[PDB]
Amino acid sequence: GLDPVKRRPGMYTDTARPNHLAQEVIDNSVDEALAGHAKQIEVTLYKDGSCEVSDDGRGMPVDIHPEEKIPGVELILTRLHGVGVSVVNALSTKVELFIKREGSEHRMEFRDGNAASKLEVVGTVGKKNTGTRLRFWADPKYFDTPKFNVRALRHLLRAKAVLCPGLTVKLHDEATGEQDSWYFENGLRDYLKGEMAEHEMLPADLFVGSLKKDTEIVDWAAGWVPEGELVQESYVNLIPTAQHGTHVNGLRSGLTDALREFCDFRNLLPRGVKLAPEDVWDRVTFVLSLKMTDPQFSGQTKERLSSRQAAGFIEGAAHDAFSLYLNQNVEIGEKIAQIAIDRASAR
Ligand SMILES: CO[C@@H]1[C@@H](OC(N)=O)[C@@H](O)[C@H](Oc2ccc3c(O)c(NC(=O)c4ccc(O)c(CC=C(C)C)c4)c(=O)oc3c2C)OC1(C)C
Repeated sequence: GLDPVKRRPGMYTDTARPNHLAQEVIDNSVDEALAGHAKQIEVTLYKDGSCEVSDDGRGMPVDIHPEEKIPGVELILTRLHGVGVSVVNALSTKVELFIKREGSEHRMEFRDGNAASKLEVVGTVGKKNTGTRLRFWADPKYFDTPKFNVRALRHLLRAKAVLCPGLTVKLHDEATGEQDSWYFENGLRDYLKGEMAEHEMLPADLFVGSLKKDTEIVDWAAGWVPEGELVQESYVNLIPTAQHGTHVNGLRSGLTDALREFCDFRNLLPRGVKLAPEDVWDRVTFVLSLKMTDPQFSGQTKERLSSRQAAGFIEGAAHDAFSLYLNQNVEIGEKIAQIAIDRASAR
């Protein structure tokens, strides 16, 4: 039942505004992209206060539950991250979805969380034309305001394109008429490269790496920027960790050890000078994406990754990869080392 959600909405979403509800719907479309089924996601914010999310994924199954004898889509919508789309339906005066699947376009409507129609066959489409679109009308009585924080949504949607290479994410704000489109073929590297295009850095095209250990998967892009504002973003299962944490500590620790060993072999350290992790990390710009099973968060807001396992995993990945890179790019390596050494010497 959805009654519990209606009684205490604050326990299932952020009642400040409907942004979180939109996130839930967006996440479901992103899963299709992460699974390699969707390549396009469009979000529309309407003047009537509703929000729609459309994707070209497989589309929600349009079959009937043998026991419940009702559409599988109905069970999903009638029965913070990963709370489920049912929460969106429960806190909306109306929800309308269109599903393109198996050569047909289907429609279903809900009102105040209850089915307001049957699963209707409303169109015929090509076999390859599939996807889901869900539009919801948040019930203002549950939120301080029905208005969306568009800026926060822009940042979040861009992250999806960054974290899922090849995915095109669009946003359309009907109130203003403003449109946005994000796409990053390479993912992390293209995004970081574009965000730092105004400053000179080492490597010029960044230092990239990745490692998969059957459950743990890490991806990163980093560079040293002598002058300029640094971009520093980390994620765990697509969840942004504003306070970074154990995964970032691993990256930092691993790049530091590689650089220190490099300075040792090349004998670049001035008399009595030793590199401290802060010397190496001070001018670093990066984007880090970790994927692990059941991550644990710490901090007064759970915006920091606490999983100790993640530290050792990434440290080993960054250590081995950066050592390899430095040893095959000596000049670039010595310039990076010098940036860190200049800090150490300046102390
Ligand atoms: C809110 O629905 C979300 C989806 O939302 C979006 N935007 O696509 C998406 O996040 C994901 O969608 C899935 C998740 C799993 C399968 C999946 O396992 C499929 N393969 C099947 O063989 C299948 C075919 C019919 C059927 O009733 C079921 C069981 C239904 C499930 C597991 C939801 C599975 C399939 O064709 O489509 C799938 C789809 C579209 O999971 C949902 C349904 C909770």
